[PDB]
Amino acid sequence: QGCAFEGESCNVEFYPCCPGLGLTCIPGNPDGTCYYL
Repeated sequence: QGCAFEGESCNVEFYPCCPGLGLTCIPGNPDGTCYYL
């Protein structure tokens, strides 16, 4: 649990972006968009 794709809205409190790939939720608080680093 806690895997979001690019362009999707993820929360940095329980359901963050997808790890291992390199995504980042912007702003993320409470939730942001998962962008590739």
